[PDB]
Amino acid sequence: MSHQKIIQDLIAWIDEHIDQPLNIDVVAKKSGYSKWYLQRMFRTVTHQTLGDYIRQRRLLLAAVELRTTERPIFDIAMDLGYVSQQTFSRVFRRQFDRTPSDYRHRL
Amino acid sequence: GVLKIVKVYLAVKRRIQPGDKMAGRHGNKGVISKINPIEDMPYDENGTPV
Amino acid sequence: TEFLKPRLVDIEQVSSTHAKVTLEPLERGFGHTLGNALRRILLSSMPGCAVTEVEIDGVLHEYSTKEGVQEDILEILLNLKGLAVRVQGKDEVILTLNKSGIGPVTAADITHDGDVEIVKPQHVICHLTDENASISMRIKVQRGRGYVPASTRIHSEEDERPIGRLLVDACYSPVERIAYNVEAARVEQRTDLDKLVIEMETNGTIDPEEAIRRAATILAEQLEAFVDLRFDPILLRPVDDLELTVRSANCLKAEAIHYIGDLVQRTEVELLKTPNLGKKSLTEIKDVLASRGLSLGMRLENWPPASIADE
Amino acid sequence: ATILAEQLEAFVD
Amino acid sequence: TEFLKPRLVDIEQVSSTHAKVTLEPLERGFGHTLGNALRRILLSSMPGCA
Amino acid sequence: FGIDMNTDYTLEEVGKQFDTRERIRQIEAKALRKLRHPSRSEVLRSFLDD
Amino acid sequence: GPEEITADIPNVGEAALSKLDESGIVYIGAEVTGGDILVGKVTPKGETQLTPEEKLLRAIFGEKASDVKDSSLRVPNGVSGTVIDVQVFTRDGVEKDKRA
Repeated sequence: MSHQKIIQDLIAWIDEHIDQPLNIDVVAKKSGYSKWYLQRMFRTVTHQTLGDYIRQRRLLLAAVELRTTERPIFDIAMDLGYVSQQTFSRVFRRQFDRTPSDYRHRL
Repeated sequence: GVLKIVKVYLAVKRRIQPGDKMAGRHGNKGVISKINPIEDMPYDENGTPV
Repeated sequence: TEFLKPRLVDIEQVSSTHAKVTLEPLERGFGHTLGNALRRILLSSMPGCAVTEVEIDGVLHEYSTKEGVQEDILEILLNLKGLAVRVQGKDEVILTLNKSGIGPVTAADITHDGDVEIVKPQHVICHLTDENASISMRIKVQRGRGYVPASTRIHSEEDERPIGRLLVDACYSPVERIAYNVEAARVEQRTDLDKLVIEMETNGTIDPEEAIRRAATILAEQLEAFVDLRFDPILLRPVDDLELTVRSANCLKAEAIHYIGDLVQRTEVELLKTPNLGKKSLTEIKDVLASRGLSLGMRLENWPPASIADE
Repeated sequence: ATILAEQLEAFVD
Repeated sequence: TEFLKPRLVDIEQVSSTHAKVTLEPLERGFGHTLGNALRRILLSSMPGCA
Repeated sequence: FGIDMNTDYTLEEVGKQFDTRERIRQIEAKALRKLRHPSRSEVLRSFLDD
Repeated sequence: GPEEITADIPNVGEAALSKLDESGIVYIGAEVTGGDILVGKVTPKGETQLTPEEKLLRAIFGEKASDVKDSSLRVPNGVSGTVIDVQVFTRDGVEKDKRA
């Protein structure tokens, strides 16, 4: 069909299983086309990239998950997609402009 | 050793069940064996049961 | 054959409380047969309107006191159990009763409606000796049968009530006393016939024919055993309004499935082998089949309605 | 049963 | 009116004339009444020859 | 956590063996997730009514 | 630690907490059934560890621990009726509570 609907059928798909440790190969699986083409076909519909929105959606959940759980900050990193909490605060403080522990406690 | 003691009376009303003890007034003991609907009890020629 | 039909002949009342009714004629030896039968029906099983629920101001539990009255409250609850009322059409009534002034408490002082028939106007309930104290009660009257002793209902119906609804035991019997006598019916060709004398002693609220009549409706129904005998809402929908796993509704319409009847036949070997679904999708595809109780590939009766819906 | 049922026809109607 | 209606449960017909017939359940105080109906109306009223 | 053993190691106690101290606890986070996602916790939520 | 009486009781649903006051004493005139509560009494649980099956199980759903162990009075079973009178005994010097 038309490719603008197909990406709008794929925009929700990543956003619906945000809890999983999902990678790009499962995303190109639903595409039915190649992995490089979905890097272009998502860009040529959304005017917004895919390979950063996979991280941004888990940062959109980091607006919620760091506001909901009193569980330690070292644990929340891998379900966002990083093997290091140090890398988690590496991509937090550039984006949401704080240390992430001050995101939980300042209400 | 006590701090405070709350003490509550509650009241229960107990009905006849098959197996309360019963007696006359000469010492004949008794256990109530069955409660019976009014139909098949004996009754007299005028129409009262017993 | 030598059959004969018994006809209801006379109804005569001694008082309004006490009445007799003859039945004529029964056949040979049938006197005790129908007499002892009808005695066992009228003792237990006639409908009557009794008092089941009392509720009254200034009362926190049953065994308290109340100022200005002679009796105690469970003597009161023992007293109005013998108060008789006739209800005509309503399945359930609510009365009202307010009173003050020094003197005895009647029953006719209640503000009864046009359809509410009290019987005994001199049945004393309470003794108000101080005019400053008043009585203020509401009496829930029902209609039922048997001897439900007010406790098995609250062991069964646990809809939570506040404090103050005082329960009292129902005596649904309208009948208190019944006997029969067997006399000899004269018809000048059949001198073996026997006429019946059936006594009834009761309160009001009884038509003396209906008690005999509704008893005959009981035996008429309880003898049939000896003469006669010896769509699911989410199944008519597409995948789009299934409200399932997060990434299943937007993707199941991508593989020609826009009904749930179209979904309950689709295979577990090749739907997941065309790369447009996920691995967490088949498990809740299975929930639409398992929680409803179907199998894989089961062809169904008539799935498509007039509306075929997709975007 | 037809003996008892026919014996009680006159009270139901 | 909260009566009941049973169904004929079993006829273990042993011979052409010997059989037990069971019937349950009823509202209480009728098994005597149906029986004491059928005890007398059957044994003392039925046509036949001799 | 000591199931089916008798030694109860800490972060430094297997991290001197395997190769890691920053990824030891962190891999339990998806061992949390699909387990705390109620697809397997049917045998685990039942015991938390204690 | 000192015990006390309050209706905030652990491991209780809405049904047993249906008919109490703020202070865990039944209203004068409620109905009762064996298996329910009259006094809400709680004790300081002494900190004892357990066999470590529950310990990771505490770490799965985030089980909040309690220093609040139930030792309240419950109605003896087979007994079902109405409560008609209460009264409260309290020392002199301790602050007299709400129901006091």
